[PDB]
Amino acid sequence: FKTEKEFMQHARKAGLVIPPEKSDRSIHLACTAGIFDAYVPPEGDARISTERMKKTMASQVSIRRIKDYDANFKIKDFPEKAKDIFIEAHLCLNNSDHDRLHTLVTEHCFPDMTWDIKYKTVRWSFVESLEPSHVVQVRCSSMMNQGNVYGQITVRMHTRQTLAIYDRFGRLMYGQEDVPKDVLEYVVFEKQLTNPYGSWRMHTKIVPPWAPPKQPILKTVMIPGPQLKPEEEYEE
Amino acid sequence: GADRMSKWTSKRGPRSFRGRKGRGAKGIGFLTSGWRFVQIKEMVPEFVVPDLTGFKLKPYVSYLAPESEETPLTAAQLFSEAVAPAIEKDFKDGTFDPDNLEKYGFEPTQEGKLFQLYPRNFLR
Amino acid sequence: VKKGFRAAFRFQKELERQRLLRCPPP
Amino acid sequence: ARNVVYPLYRLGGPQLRVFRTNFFIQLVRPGVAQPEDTVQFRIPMEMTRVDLRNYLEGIYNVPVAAVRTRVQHGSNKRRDHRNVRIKKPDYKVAYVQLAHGQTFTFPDLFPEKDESPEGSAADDLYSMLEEERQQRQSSDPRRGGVPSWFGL
Amino acid sequence: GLEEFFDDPKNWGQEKVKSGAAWTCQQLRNKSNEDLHKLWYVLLKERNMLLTLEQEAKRQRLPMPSPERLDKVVDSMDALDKVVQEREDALRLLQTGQERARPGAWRRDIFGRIIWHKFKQWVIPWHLNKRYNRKRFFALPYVDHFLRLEREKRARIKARKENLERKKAKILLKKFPHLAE
Amino acid sequence: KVTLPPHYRYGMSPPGSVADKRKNPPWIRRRPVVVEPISDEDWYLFCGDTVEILEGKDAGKQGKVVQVIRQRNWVVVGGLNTHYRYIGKTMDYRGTMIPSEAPLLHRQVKLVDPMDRKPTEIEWRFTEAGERVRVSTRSGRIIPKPEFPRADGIVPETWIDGPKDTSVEDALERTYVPCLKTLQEEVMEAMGIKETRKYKKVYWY
Amino acid sequence: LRNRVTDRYFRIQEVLKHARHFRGRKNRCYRLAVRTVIRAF
Amino acid sequence: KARGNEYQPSNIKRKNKHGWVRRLSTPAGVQVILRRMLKGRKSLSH
Amino acid sequence: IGIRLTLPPPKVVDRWNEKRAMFGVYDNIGILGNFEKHPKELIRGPIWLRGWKGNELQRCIRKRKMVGSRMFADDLHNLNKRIRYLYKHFNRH
RNA sequence: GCUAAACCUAGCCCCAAACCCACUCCACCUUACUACCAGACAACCUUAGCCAAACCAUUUACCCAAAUAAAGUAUAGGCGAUA
RNA sequence: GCUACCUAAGAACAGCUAAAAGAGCAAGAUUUAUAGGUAGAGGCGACAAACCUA
RNA sequence: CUCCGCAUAAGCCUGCGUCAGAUUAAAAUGAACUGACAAUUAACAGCCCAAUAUCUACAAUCAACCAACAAGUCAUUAUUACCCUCACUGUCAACCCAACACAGGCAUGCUCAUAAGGAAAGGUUAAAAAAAGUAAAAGGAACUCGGCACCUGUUUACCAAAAACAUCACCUCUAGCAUCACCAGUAUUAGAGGCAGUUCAGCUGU
Ligand SMILES: [K+]
Ligand SMILES: [Mg+2]
Ligand SMILES: [Mg+2]
Ligand SMILES: [Mg+2]
Ligand SMILES: [Mg+2]
Ligand SMILES: [Mg+2]
Ligand SMILES: [Mg+2]
Ligand SMILES: [Mg+2]
Ligand SMILES: [Mg+2]
Ligand SMILES: [Mg+2]
Repeated sequence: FKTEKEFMQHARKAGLVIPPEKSDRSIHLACTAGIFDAYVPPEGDARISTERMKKTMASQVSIRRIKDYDANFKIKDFPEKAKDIFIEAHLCLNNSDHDRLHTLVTEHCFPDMTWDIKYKTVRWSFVESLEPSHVVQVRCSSMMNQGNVYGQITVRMHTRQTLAIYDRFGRLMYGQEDVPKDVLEYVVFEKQLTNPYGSWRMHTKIVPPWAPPKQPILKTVMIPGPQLKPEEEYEE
Repeated sequence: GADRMSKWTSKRGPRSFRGRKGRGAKGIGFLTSGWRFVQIKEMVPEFVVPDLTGFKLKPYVSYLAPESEETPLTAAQLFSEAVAPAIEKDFKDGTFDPDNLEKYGFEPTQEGKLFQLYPRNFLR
Repeated sequence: VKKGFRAAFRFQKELERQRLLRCPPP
Repeated sequence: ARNVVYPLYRLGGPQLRVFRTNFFIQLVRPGVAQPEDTVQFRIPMEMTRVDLRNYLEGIYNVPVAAVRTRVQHGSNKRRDHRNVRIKKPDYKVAYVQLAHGQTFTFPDLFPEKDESPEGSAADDLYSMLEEERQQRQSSDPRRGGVPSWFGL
Repeated sequence: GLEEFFDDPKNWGQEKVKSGAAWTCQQLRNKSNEDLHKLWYVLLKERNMLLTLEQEAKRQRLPMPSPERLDKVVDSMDALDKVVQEREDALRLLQTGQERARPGAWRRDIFGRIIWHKFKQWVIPWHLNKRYNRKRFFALPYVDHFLRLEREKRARIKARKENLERKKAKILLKKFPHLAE
Repeated sequence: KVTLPPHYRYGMSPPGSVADKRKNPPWIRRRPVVVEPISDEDWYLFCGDTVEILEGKDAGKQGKVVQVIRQRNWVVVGGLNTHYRYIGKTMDYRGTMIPSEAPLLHRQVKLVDPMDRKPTEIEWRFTEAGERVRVSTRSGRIIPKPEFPRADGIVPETWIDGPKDTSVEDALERTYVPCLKTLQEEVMEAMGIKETRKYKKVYWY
Repeated sequence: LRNRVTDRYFRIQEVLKHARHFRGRKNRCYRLAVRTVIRAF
Repeated sequence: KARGNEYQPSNIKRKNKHGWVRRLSTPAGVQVILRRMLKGRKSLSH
Repeated sequence: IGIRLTLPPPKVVDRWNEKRAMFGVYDNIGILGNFEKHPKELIRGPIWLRGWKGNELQRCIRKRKMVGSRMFADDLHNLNKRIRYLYKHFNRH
């Protein structure tokens, strides 16, 4: 049993009365689980290259909160700053520079970026930027536990990248080493506005349903059918 | 082969041993002829429980309470608060004389008292 | 644990020889 | 009271009284089926059935018809890491039968419904854990192990 | 009634039960003897209820709700005994000047050790007591050598402990040289 | 009460917790940790005080002390001197990555002056009234001891008495009239218990 | 002062290096090796 | 025909033969207790 | 087996600590101090081994003579036994 | 590649200096750790054999108040061993 | 607490010839539970110089 | 299959009840191992009794008849004193002392063949040798160290013989006496010694 309920159900069935623990100390979180207000990427945005006023107003309300904690903040500079953070973070993957990567990405992003490539070799390069990145959305969380206020900024990036992933044995499993390809990404950046040392770090990516299917993998795959016990009969 | 370390109790030994040894309960009587047990009412402890109706004190105290310094009671402090005032008044009036210590509550002996301080003859 | 340094140092040099033979440097 | 000398009684002496009894008892759920008028207690070793009847009637105003006791042996089988026996303490069990046709049933002191009403007292850590687990997706078989982070 | 052994039916199932602070000795010292006598049974019924809940929690294999309540109640009853004992102790000193409530005497035992012998109550005088006289409150010369061996055993243990403390101090200075003083 | 074995290794988890039991089982016998002895009077670090880290991954940063483990001369500074670990991980689930602080020794941490946020040294001194306060070695200023939530978890301002909590008026009220009588004698008089039988003398030996 | 040999390993290897090409336990067990090595020398 | 079954446990015999009161009954028995006390025996007697 | 796989903590001896720096001072207290004190008076140690040397038998005899009355019972018993053992050993019995 | 290997502390030893110990409550000489009945029992008296004499038969050692020296001297002793 | 002997107070023993009660076939110089006593220069022994917890 | 079984005593002390286990038996259900929880409730049994004096010749055996000898577990009164009551403890188990193939040991009541309690075979094959059992032509111990069929008591051995010891009787020896053995005895006593079936016929794997 993995779930906690099953563990505590097994614990009550074992008479292992585990008392809870109260302490002044608590786990200190530098980021959040997910996006504060998901930004649905308008369908057809890639094709191109009163509601708008209401949505823009929310960004204007949020940007004020960010300015309060840090007065010397310009939303105009962020797209260039975000582009640099995005490129540096991915470059860390090429050489497994995890300690540097931790400064550039949050603890929510870090597992997603590095877990799958632990025993793989990643070669990634930022060839070009097709159109300038612009801040599509700006949100800010309400007061949370420990007086932690977070600010999330979503940046739309349309760029030309190159990715080649090799397996544990040096054999190419995905992508092409040098062929540049066009990628449209919406990248949310988060910062702990309360923390006196918080900085803007990559948080998560937004994947719209209309997004085109990604590059096919080289190797063939077998999806196994139902493994049935002798009594059970297969049903189409 | 016998277990030396284990606690010796009335569960162990033959019938004679098991009957004689008890678990520390105080006797409330005696045995007469025919192993008849006579229970003495006075030996049985009488529980003195007060009337709790209209009683304001509760098991806990509110946390909004002024903390105070701990001053354990002493014989001197009890004398200054219970016996000193009466002697002080009599001394000013000249009525006080050593021979009459009992007037202020002094007990020359504990004999003849229901509750004797020493040797203590009463239960908690 | 036996007190002394010379034997431990000599054995360290011994282990380094094997570390070289096991993986001969380029 | 326990761990206190009892004043010796002589024929014709005063009644023995205990003003602040240090006897503490536990009402317990019977391990087996009992009659409706029977209540089971765990009491100290020194407490006699006569004490328990006076204790319940005097302090709790519970009319007691009959009281029976027994001494439960506590297992001495367990051995610690030093192979030294660990003694589960012996305790005394009392069975009290209520007078005047009164009956007792041990209450449910841990109601499953009331224990888990799903009251809202959001924990910052707990929400983050559950939330991220929902975001967690099984690896797509068709991707065949390829990292899903890269937009390319 | 029997329901006094259980908590307020509302509390049953609640994860926690908020409770106040335990009585302090100074707070109880202000109260009268009659109030302390009534408070004892107020605390006693609370203690029995908590002891009952604690056992049922084990029977149900669940954690006891707000276990610190039992610690507080035991603290208050312990404080109440101390406050009442101090009043009796002080009163005994004034009226009799006796340090202890129970008479006793310093005695030597059959093993040569010096022990404080607490007296028991008897209906007959000690010289007529068959069982009491069998006890030997003296030691014979053969005990003298064992007393010396016991004393030397004590000295060896004391010497080792003092030597160890000095050694630990030298280890401390070795790791933290600034502590030379 | 807990009967901690000698040379018990104090760690981040409190003694008696689930983690402590698995880490320090009764049979475990590890080399003792040599801790510099600091008297309770000489201890100048408390939970809630702003402190500057002098060594480690992020030296020169300032944060509040969230926990003090005296047995190890340890101060835990929230969000600083951290590494990363997974919490809630299972075989099926990778788990959630969080930042976890590592303990810092008292020497590795320095107090910061209130007027100017800079590392400073303090010496315990007495105020004119008589209170004991910490004064900085350079440009002496009183460093008010931080205000931290009580370990019991009770906030006096939000406290509301319960059905079993005695009121302030009732607890403070003084009913004790000192007199030369025991609780037994007073209670019998109050309850009108009549005992006319004399207590027969017994022998004590 | 308590003295214990700390370099016995090297003393044994002096014998064993001459017994590597021997057959069986003579090539590794010192007490067997030494006797065969002495005969070889 | 039986072997190694010399021990026929009897609590009355065990207490009477090796009991505390028996040891104290004579000076030699008292010294037995003293030796075990010196050695630190957990059980001085049966 | 039997040989440590790592180097022991490096040995750092302070040759100029106060004890070493002043070693030997006053060993000529008599020759240079009008013989008011003899160098053997500087010797610290057991009362029975100050300015005196001997083999184990002689040491045991000397210790029993000087502090035998103050010794612990078991220690004195061992010392008496040792002397008897050494007396036979050193006299070729 | 397994089995394993490796470790530095826990403490301990010898001295010095100082003459140590111990009544929370309760229980404990009866079958110890057992609340509560006419007691009566009372301690004192060469250590021995034996290391050695190559056996053994008298014979040798374990204490009595200052390191050293007088001195292994006076002296004792199958005048042998040895003391 | 084995064993030898002893002390106290117990217990057991079908049928068959059956006068006689007796290791007749299958009620005794029998067997046996409990507690106690005798101790190594010794004890105990229907005496094997045996046994006295190997 | 039953060899027992149930109960008590003694011993033992939670040692196959529930839940859980990643531990365990050949056995990843069982579990006697581990963790938690529960449990045996007095009427049975144990635990007894005021003093002082005084009383107590007549066995048991169906106790009657007929008998005995080794001569026997079973009893009061007087006067004084005494108005009180149901406490305390044992109560579980597949269990003890052993031996480590039950090798064995183990008091009493009841059941006398069970209404209670149990399972000799992990699977296969069906060599030798080995163990036990059964059957066996003709013969019937042949060939083999040796088959089978002055009283009493213990002993090694066992069908047993033999010797030893004990012992009835017998004999000598010492002792004229009481308040711890001999003995609450008294020379008709006490103690210590000595005691001098074959053959044949018949049957058997010998
Ligand atoms: K058992
Ligand atoms: Mg009962
Ligand atoms: Mg009865
Ligand atoms: Mg039963
Ligand atoms: Mg059946
Ligand atoms: Mg079978
Ligand atoms: Mg088979
Ligand atoms: Mg034939
Ligand atoms: Mg023939
Ligand atoms: Mg024939």
